[PDB]
Amino acid sequence: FEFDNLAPMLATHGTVAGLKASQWAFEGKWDGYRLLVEADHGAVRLRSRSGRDVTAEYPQLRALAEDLADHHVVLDGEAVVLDSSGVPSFSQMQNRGRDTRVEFWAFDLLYLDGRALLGTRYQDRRKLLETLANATSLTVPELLPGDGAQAFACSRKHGWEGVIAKRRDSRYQPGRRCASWVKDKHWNTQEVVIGGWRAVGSLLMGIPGPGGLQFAGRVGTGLSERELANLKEMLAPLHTDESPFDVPLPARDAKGITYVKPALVAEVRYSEWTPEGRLRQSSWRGLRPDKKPSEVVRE
Ligand SMILES: [Cl-]
Ligand SMILES: [Cl-]
Ligand SMILES: [Mg+2]
Ligand SMILES: [Zn+2]
Ligand SMILES: [Zn+2]
Repeated sequence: FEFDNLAPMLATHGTVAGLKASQWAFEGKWDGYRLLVEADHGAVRLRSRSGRDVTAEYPQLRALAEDLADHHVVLDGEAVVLDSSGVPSFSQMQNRGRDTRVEFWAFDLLYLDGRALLGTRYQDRRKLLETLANATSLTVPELLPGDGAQAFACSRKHGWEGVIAKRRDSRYQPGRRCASWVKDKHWNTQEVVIGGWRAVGSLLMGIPGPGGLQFAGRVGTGLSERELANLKEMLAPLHTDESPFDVPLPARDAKGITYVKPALVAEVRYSEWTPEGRLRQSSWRGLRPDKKPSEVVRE
């Protein structure tokens, strides 16, 4: 066990709805600096996610190590600066001053009082982490209740960005992006090509593929009836005689359609993908004129 050999375990981008609590623990996903912390009987050493020794950058985490002075521990967690709603924030961290309060939100325990825990399964490491949290002033955010969807909704209600789901049977793999950690944000972003519009109520999105655009759904949230009229104006120069989609559109979506040349990229916000390659809960984030349809890719 060499603390200066350790690098953070990493999460796989994915979906948590459908995951079962009996197999997965659900943690809130926050923005901040990932930190490995050694608190050795009062002394503190800190490593950034890239392995730099950042001990001197956080003098205030000395108090943490003193509070944990009965123990020698290695902790994984997130250094965080909260906004006024109490939610960790990236720009608050970026704009940090000498006096701004930085909290350390712990979410793994890698070593405890002589015992190394990399080979120990999450369920068990987590139980020990809680014990520390209950006996000292270490901040250990709580797990989210329920199965995937419920946990996701809880996270949302906290104002949090998303969930990291971790397999209860899983070991800690330093430096590795692992399928046993899945990270999922409430809101995501995707570039799309506009293939048409529909009665104006909405726009038709697609992803370039073999034989044309793969249909991605429709978008007309994030905008009003005035803005819709504008898009109709802007897009007229681009009417076409070929459908840009690889395959006939579904009937609902085909009713009252005007195809345009697949020339324009938009950015859209959305929740998740559907099994048939559609984007749920789309909202408009604007055309992106300098972007190329040919480099639009499912991100
Ligand atoms: Cl990650
Ligand atoms: Cl942007
Ligand atoms: Mg060494
Ligand atoms: Zn984030
Ligand atoms: Zn963007």
